[PDB]
This record gives sequence, structure tokens and C-alpha cells, in this order.
Amino acid sequence: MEELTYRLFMVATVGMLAGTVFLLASSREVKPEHRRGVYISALVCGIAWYHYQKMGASWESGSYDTGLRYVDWVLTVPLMFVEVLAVTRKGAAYNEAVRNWGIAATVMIGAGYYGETSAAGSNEYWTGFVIAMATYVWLMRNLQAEGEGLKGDQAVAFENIKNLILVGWIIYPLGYIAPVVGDFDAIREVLYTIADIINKVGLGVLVLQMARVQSGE
Ligand SMILES: *C/C=C(C)/C=C/C=C(C)/C=C/C1=C(C)CCCC1(C)C
Repeated sequence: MEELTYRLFMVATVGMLAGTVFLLASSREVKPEHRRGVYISALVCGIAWYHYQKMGASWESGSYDTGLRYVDWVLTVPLMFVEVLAVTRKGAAYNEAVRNWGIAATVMIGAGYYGETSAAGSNEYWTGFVIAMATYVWLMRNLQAEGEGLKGDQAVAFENIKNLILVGWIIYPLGYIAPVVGDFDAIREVLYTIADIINKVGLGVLVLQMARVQSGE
């Protein structure tokens, strides 16, 4: 439904802003040396807040720009890896992973955009899919490895961060392939919007929880 897609854009706008202000307000409840991930988490929700306002306006206007979603992803998806690295690493090791995982995440979204902006089932579509899927798997394997050697409450807090991404991000590549299986355009927009709220606000809340554990909570 077209009115549903629009209503969900408005629910996402409000959920993203609620997440932004929750995370900024909660940042003071954790120690300064563990705040970086909470701040980056709030920034991700704030960018998505701005983009969901623009998507809702674009939609109601009758000129829905499918590119707004990818501008949001190319910014927020690398930052989401960064907000996780901000609680698992510091110093040189953090900067190294921010560069390496951040570039990988940008390539994944860029390959997706290359494929999305072609005829469905076209060669460009499949090139995009394979390069983005390969980078996705590479990132999910890096995330699995990031947990190795963690202990006690930090191992449990990291498991939750890792599994939100592992389970919660499957919908994105699933949605991409859907249109070659049939007509799933309207449902894909709805499911991506719900997924974005859960993934972005949920990951920020779990990064906050890791930062609380690390602060001695
Ligand atoms: C806040 C938004 C998020 C976390 C969006 C995540 C999006 C992806 C993981 C997209 C992945 C894709 C592939 C793995 C292959 C097909 C192309 C994409 C870009 C849909």
C-alpha cells in the first residue's frame, strides 16, 4: 500500500529522532572513555531521521527518489561498523579497522547502488549483487572474529551486538533479489523501513549496553 509506505516513513522519522535523543541523553550515564560508540550511534539515528523526513516528502510529492535510501546507507552502514569498533577497539587497531571495514561497507553499498540502478536480472544487477554479497559476508566474518577472546559480561553484550547485525541485516540482500523472483517493490520499501528502525536504534541501544558494561555497570 502507498499510504502505508508513507505512514511508515513518518513512524521511522519519529523513531529515529527518539533514538538520537535517547542515546545523546544516555551518553552521560557511561564513562567518557566508552562514550565514542554511543555518540556515533546517535549520529547514525540523526542522519536516518533527516533522510526519512526527505523520503516521506519525496514519496507524497509523487517523485520518490530510490537514491535517497542509498545516500542514507552509504553514510550510516560504514558508521554502524564504526560504532561497534568504537566499543571493541581503541588506538591504532580502531583506526585500522575504521579504514578497512569502513571502505568495505562503502564498496558494498556502492556495488548495491550500481546493481539497483540497472534493469532487474540484468548483468549489471548480478555484478552489483555478487560484489556487495561478497563484501557483506567478509564483514559478517570480521564481526564474528571481533568477539573471539571476550569474557564474561562483555562477551554476552558483544554477542547481542553481533547477532542483531547477523540476523537483522539479512532482509537487505533478500529485498534486493526479491524483484527477480516476482513483484515485491511495495513490500520491500515497507520491510526496509521497519528493518532500518530496528537495526539503527537497536544497534545504538546495544552499543550503549556494551559501554555500560565497560563502565563497570
Ligand atoms: C541502516 C541501514 C542498514 C543497516 C542497511 C544495510 C544494508 C545492506 C547490508 C545492504 C546489503 C546489500 C547486499 C549485501 C547485496 C545487495 C545489495 C545491498 C546493498 C542491498
